[PDB]
Amino acid sequence: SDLPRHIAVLCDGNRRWARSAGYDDVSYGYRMGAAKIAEMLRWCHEAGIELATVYLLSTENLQRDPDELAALIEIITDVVEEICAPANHWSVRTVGDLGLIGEEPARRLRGAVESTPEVASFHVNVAVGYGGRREIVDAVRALLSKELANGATAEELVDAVTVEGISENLYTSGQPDPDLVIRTSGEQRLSGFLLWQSAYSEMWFTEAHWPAFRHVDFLRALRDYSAR
Amino acid sequence: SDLPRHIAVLCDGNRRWARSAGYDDVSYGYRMGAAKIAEMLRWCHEAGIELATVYLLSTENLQRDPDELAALIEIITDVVEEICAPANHWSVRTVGDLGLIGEEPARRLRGAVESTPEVASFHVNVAVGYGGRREIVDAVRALLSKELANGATAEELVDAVTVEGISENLYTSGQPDPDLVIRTSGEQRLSGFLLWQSAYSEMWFTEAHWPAFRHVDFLRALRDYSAR
Ligand SMILES: CC(C)=CCC/C(C)=C/CC/C(C)=C/COP(=O)(O)OP(=O)(O)O
Repeated sequence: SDLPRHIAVLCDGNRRWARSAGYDDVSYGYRMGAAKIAEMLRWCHEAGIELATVYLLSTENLQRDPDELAALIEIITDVVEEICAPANHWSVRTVGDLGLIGEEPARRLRGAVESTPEVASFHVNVAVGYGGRREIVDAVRALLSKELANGATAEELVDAVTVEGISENLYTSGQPDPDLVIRTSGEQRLSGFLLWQSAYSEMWFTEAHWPAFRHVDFLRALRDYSAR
Repeated sequence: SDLPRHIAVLCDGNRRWARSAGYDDVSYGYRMGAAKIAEMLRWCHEAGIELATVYLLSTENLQRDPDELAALIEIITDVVEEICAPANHWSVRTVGDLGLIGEEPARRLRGAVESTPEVASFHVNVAVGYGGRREIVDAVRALLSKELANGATAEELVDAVTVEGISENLYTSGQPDPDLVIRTSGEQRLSGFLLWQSAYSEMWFTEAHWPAFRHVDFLRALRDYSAR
């Protein structure tokens, strides 16, 4: 009630944090961000949040220097393997397109996520190779494919698309929409993250870069959410 | 001046403003809010903003009391008739479904908007009977119907949908996406307003209720945007 069912987190500021700290290698920032993802998910679970979505890799991110992108993707893969650790008993789902990150990372991520239970008290979505407008397009495509496979005419395809039909074909099919979306780094935008799903979400902003995010920042987010 | 090309405004807090100011009849908030809409649009025009979208009526707002809704719809009709006054020489477009507001108001709104020039220095979108997810669905339907008209087979329709195709079939077809979205009354959500189009918009919030929104606040918004 006063607590979000589903919290979504956009983890901005990793490179800026590394520069501010005087590191020449921005992977120091991503590594600390990775540590904070692990912490944040523990906080959500213990607070009684049912589902958390973390934005690990956007389609924008994939346009980066090959070598920096490679190291980032390795960090992300370690993050997901950590999220999927058996002792957590968290149910994990990928949100996005693993066809974009390389086959070795994709195999590692898929394997980790597939090892987690379907039914659990806490669920984690890891958004990797994700874009919100793209997700909608792919939802519509999936919807139309199913209708065609079940014998729809071209004319019937034209009318088959509905709000509920799109919702049911997103990556987040069958999950509650995010109640609270957290963005860091003073960035006051959505950047298409869970675009369809977050239409009615509460937004909460901090100036802190993601690697600098603290448990008390999480407490403030929940406090503010409850107050609203 | 780094001005937004397109500013979108969610005019929240009208009834809360009225109650706080000791008005027993909260419809009065809508009348003060209507006066402020005209003034905001003047400020936008004078500042050199090319396009402004104002949120006048959501599909959800139609769930209100008949007396309150009746007043609100008449007030909205007045607002639009003012926006469309020939002395303004503003180009106006309806964003939403006028079939949701009743035949007689719909007739008046359409007449007013149709009377405005296609070409002008300042453009205003009036969002009436609008929902963001519905807009996307209707854009996809429009897109598919056009492909079918051009002779596409059902097999071909399944893969006809693209990001660009959806954008070109929204109410805002041919317009730039919003650069800045303003919401009042301390409300930190988008409520599906220009859902697709505002994926990458800057969000700006004030605690001021809409009827209390002043030019100094507008300048703050532009200052904060320029500083993003
Ligand atoms: C003349 C004048 C001042 C007209 C404006 C009056 C009016 C109805 C403003 C509402 C704008 C708005 C923020 C809608 C979104 O609320 P929502 O109910 O659709 O969604 P929500 O529940 O998340 O807020």
